[PDB]
Amino acid sequence: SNFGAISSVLNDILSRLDPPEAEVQIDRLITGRLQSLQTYVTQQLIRA
Amino acid sequence: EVFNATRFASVYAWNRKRISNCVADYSVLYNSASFSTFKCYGVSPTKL
Amino acid sequence: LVKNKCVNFNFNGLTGTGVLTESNKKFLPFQQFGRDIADTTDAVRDPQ
Amino acid sequence: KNIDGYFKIYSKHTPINLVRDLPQGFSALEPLVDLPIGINITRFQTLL
Ligand SMILES: *[C@@H]1O[C@H](CO)[C@@H](O)[C@H](O)[C@H]1NC(C)=O
Repeated sequence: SNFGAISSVLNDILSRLDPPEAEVQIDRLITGRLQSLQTYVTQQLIRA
Repeated sequence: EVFNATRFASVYAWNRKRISNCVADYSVLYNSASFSTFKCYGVSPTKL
Repeated sequence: LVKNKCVNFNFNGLTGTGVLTESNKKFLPFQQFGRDIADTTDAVRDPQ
Repeated sequence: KNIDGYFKIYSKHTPINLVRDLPQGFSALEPLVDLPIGINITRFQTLL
């Protein structure tokens, strides 16, 4: 998932983009992919 | 030939020219640098 | 093309770092990549 | 079909015995031709 970011793959956001782009883009990935863990983690804890 | 062409068509026409089965460097486009605004959107013209 | 030894690589701009092998997988002719679930790049095809 | 200036064609050259109508049965259709032309089509007619 793109989490609104302009690509799925990090490299292709890395490569293509200027850091002041990449930064603001790479956040959306991170903040998304991060939050995906906390979901996945919590599910474990609750399940476990 | 894309730049050094003679007349460029008016705006309500234009030519989408395939450049293919070939190698295209971008320095000679980029680093020639008489180009007023070379403004990339996704890519960073070094990365090309 | 180094094989079965961990290499960085780029194939046609599609990059990563992998351990390249040879494969039983049979493309259909027109194809280029493979994948698997994650937006993995699983198999490729030697471009040359 | 024509997708944004491309064009596609898929195929089977495949045997049947029935006079009147389709053998009811499933077949996938892998592409033969791919043409990123740029033409549009609103209508058509076969030939004989
Ligand atoms: C690379 O050269 C080989 C000949 O050794 C040829 O078979 C192959 O088609 C070439 N690559 C491409 C992409 O055409």
